[PDB]
Amino acid sequence: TNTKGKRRGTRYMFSRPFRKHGVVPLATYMRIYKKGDIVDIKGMGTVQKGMPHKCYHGKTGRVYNVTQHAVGIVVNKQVKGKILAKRINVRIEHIKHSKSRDSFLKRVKENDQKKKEAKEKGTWVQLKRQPAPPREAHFVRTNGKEPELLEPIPYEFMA
Amino acid sequence: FVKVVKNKAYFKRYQVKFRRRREGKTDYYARKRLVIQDKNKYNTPKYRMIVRVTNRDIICQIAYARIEGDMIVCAAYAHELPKYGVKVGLTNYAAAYCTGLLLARRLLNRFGMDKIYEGQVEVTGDEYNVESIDGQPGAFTCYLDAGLARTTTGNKVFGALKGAVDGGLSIPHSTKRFPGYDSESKEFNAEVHRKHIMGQNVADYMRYLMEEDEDAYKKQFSQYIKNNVTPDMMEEMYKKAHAAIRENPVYEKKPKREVKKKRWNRPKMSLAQKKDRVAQKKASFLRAQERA
Amino acid sequence: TGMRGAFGKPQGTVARVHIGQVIMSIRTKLQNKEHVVEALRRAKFKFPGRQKIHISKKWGFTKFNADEFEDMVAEKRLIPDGCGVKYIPNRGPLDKWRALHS
Amino acid sequence: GRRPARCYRYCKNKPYPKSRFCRGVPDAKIRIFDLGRKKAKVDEFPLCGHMVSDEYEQLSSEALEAARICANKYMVKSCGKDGFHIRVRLHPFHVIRINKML
Amino acid sequence: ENPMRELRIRKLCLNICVGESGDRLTRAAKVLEQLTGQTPVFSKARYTVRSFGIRRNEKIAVHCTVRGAKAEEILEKGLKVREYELRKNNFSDTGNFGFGIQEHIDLGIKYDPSIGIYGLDFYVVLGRPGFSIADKKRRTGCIGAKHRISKEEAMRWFQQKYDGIILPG
RNA sequence: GUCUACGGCCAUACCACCCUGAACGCGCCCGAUCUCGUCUGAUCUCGGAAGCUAAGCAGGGUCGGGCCUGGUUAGUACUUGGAUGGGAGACCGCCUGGGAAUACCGGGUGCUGUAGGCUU
RNA sequence: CGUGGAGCAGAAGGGCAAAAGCUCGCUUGAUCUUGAUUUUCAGUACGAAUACAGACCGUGAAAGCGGGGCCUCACGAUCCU
RNA sequence: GAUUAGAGGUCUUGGGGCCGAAACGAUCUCAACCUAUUCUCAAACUUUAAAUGGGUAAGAAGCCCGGCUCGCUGGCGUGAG
Repeated sequence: TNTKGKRRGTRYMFSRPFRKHGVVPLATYMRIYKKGDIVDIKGMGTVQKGMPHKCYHGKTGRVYNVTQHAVGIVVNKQVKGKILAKRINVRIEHIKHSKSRDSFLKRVKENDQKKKEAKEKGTWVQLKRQPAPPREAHFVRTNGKEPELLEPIPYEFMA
Repeated sequence: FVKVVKNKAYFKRYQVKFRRRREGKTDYYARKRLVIQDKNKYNTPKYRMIVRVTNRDIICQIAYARIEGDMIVCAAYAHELPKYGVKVGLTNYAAAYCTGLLLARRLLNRFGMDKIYEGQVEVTGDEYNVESIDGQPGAFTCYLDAGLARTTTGNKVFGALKGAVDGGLSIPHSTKRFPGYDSESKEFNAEVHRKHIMGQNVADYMRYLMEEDEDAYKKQFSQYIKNNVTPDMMEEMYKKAHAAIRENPVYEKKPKREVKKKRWNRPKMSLAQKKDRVAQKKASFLRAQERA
Repeated sequence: TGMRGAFGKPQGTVARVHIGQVIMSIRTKLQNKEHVVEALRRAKFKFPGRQKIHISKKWGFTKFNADEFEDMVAEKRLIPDGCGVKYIPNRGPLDKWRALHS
Repeated sequence: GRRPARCYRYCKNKPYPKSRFCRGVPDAKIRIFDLGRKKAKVDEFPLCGHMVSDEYEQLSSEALEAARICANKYMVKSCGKDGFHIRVRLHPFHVIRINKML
Repeated sequence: ENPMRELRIRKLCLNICVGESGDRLTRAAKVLEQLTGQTPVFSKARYTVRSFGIRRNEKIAVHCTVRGAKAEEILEKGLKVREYELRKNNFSDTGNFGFGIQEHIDLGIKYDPSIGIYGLDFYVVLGRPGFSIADKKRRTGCIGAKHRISKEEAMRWFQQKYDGIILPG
């Protein structure tokens, strides 16, 4: 019902989960963020200075500015049917890395190593990620018994 | 009548403080603001000059911040001074100063910064500034790391500071707490500071006991006689220690003896042992009760 | 009232049932099998709609089941205390009381 | 004042409590939920007779009172005065509004 | 055995709650000063109770704490009044006991009309070496679980040391 | 084996109680002239090193509570999608896919980076 | 004994336990000056807020923190004076 | 936060007591206050916690190399170009 309010409906969102109401563990401060690696935005509550707005709680986008102790972030805000590439500032206590890209980078390293090894052996293996194919034709050994007879349970009443 | 608070509910809703913050050895409010560097530089370490003084020893360390642990750049304790001739004096302000000097010159030598960047043996009221470059050393600044928060005018946590700076570390500090200043005088003379650095006050305490009560003197200063200490050398052995420290502040660590391999404590109990011990404790005493 | 801001105010107080709820449990001596349902069937005529009646497979208002309950009591894992019976697991620190007399 | 439970039968709203925000609710007509020899030990009455509701609806406290009395009179008639323990196991907490019209 | 566990004096807390505000407490503080020999301090009120004649911050009581040799000095000097006698209930749940006394002249000060008739309390806290471990700053824990004292374990010290006996009541 | 300083995870690390102690390692502990601050050298601070491991601390014990992790709870509750499926309604069955949480019964009870000792 | 059961100017929600509460000590960063961004949306302004930069400063040993209130409300165009 | 019920036990009071004197005394007791349980709840409660949901990535704007510039950051380095 209500309209504009900088934090509406964030009673549970910014809430420092269900036991960790303590001070900020320092590793989140001590992590190294650089220009152009994919962070993601999850707002804390204890910081009290520099929160992303609740529209950006969960979205994730590139990082392009690095201040003393707060980074700028480019994220895609949904609005009426256009999609905006908006830029914000966030104190570094609300951001964290996102394994989404890091896993891709690891599999890039294995792809390139495999390509080099194909150079060495002359054989063209299949490079990454053929999707999940249907099952193969296999023999199920039944030595041990004849299969169990399975039969419906008659009704009973447990109120 | 009686209401309890340590119940299943209260434990279920408990919240455990940090390890250090819980056993009471660290303040994180200080640490967070003290040992992180701005994200503009991303990896320029923020060296800390840890100082911590026990009831039997003084420890100066140079560390910094890493995602896993805290890399100790260097360490120097106050119980090793017999290498340099400081026998008695373990948590004296003079001992702290000498330990700080040891750490400073040790660090500069490890970096090859000892042929330059000498402080001074004698009194001072200041640090020593230098000029900074790339590729070759220009300076070395480590931010002080005191105790939890406690300091008043004249503490050895400042004594180690004075030792380090007189050894040649650029450290942000305006000296309004070293022994040698009083809040009402508002101007420090630093001659009293040299007196504390060389322990001349300790010498006066010795003399005060000497001409008051030999019994009380010995009962306060026993090991001093056993070392055969004189108040006369207590202002010069320190100086020659200040020479020896800058003569060679590099550590020469020791061997290790073979292991007796068997003891500190009580290896934990096996599962079957823990599962049949209750069986015995029930059944055996049970058959005894039924004997009765 | 005139709908210009209509919103009711408290009146009466009801309870919400669920398919499979238990609106009334009567406990008595087994001899009263045909008094229990005979009487209880009247409530079917005071409540709205239809409510199946039923005879429990349990000893009483206990969590438990058919009368192996009393065997378990003999084993002392169930302690008769109050309108219900108190459960006892084999956990707990009384590994000397269970010795002295279980 | 009739307002027969026809109107307020179906469950149709977010469950109100007697809350800090709804004040002055009329007290549920039914108040005491245990009748008969309710001090009995468990070993006495080995029979529990239930009653399950087969419709998703609302039951009115007034109705609960009438039902409990009607089911207690008969079973006093048959079993006696210390022969049972009738325990209503349902509680009216969901209040309902009434919009007075001019 | 060994001085490991020996009970020893921890503190003696003495105070006066004059229940007014003017010169009365000003003279009471003087009485405590003459007795102990060190300047005492004052406690105001926390709440307001018109029923007793106090308001928030009402400057009510004068108190002080004593440690070391003077503790036994004053303890015995007062206990001569009761000539070494207390009661069971006077030993609290942590072996620290109390008793109040009505006047001040049998504590060796002459009746001074410039002052009045003042009475003062006496609450003694016993202890062992190694209770201060729970008031430190460098690192802090408990006093342990079996390193403590209780009512009977303070009665032992009272009966042995000052010979005072205890009346069932 | 294990301790010391700084830590990262911040309960498999907490709490309770009993037992055990591989230096002077931490610490208790003895004093207050110097520095400092309190009503109290209790705290803080300083100077010490006679005894002490009684305590903290470390390790262990607990048919311990707690906590973490498994089962049973259950393919139940629940729901994306479908119908000219039933029911007067309240609700409900089915096709298709997803799929929980108590009660209850198991197991576990700190790991570890860094710089520094010792084998009492 | 004491896991926030209290206090944080006020509604409620969030947040806090060597603090963001309580007591002291010192002080005016409640100041001067461009641009950027968030907040409502036409992605106009006002309001409010975010993070940097250039000056003068404050406190603290210092690391740092501070450009109003612990965060979410507490306020205003052309013309004219 | 609301709420039924029994129990097991001392305590703070009360009904009338008694003792004979106050006794909540042994008898009580009735409540209260605990301690284990017990029946039913929450749009403005919550330890748990789905289905359908919202973001990002799934390679040349990439990866590996080599050398300069930087009035910035400063052990030596960093990062940025």
